[PDB]
Amino acid sequence: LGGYVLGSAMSRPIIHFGSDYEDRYYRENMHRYPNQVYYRPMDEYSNQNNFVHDCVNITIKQHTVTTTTKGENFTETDVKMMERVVEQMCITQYERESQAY
Amino acid sequence: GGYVLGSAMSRPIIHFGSDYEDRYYRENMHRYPNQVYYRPMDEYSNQNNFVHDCVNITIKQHTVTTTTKGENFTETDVKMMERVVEQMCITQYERESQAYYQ
Repeated sequence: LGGYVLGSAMSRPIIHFGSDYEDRYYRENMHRYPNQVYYRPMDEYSNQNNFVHDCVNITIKQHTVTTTTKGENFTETDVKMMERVVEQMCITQYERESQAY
Repeated sequence: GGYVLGSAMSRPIIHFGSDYEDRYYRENMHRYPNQVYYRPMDEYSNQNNFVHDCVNITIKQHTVTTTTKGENFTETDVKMMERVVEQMCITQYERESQAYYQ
């Protein structure tokens, strides 16, 4: 890791993405993204730009490697889709499991 | 728990009604299971008793599987959260430097 401290938990950004997909995808999924950041404490060579380039790439990478059950990453809109899919599969398993017998 | 996992089905092309759901599914569909756990027919199971049970577990068995965050994110989250985190880091620079010059 190194000299990078973890920024204290902050308010999540309001973003106006181009499309309705993103705007809504992001509405449903922001709880999945990091609420706080990993940055390098200020000194004399700290240009906003170097500071953010780092922070963005550490924060993300560290978020990437965190472990979690597949479920805590599931929205309502996922459950609707999953149980649609997994239904019609059992359905296939069914006729099959009785086609014989 | 007595059930047995069958073999891998084809994940289907499902046209939901809306644009958001169709676009979503196309990108996320590889995230939901492709083979199912079921209680093989001794006798007593009618469709419902079966499919609703088969569904019941498969998901509750999926849910609890441990993965990683990065492993779950699609092309979109990747590109979407970098944009999220850029803003959040900009706010940290202004918090950070603000105090740095007192």
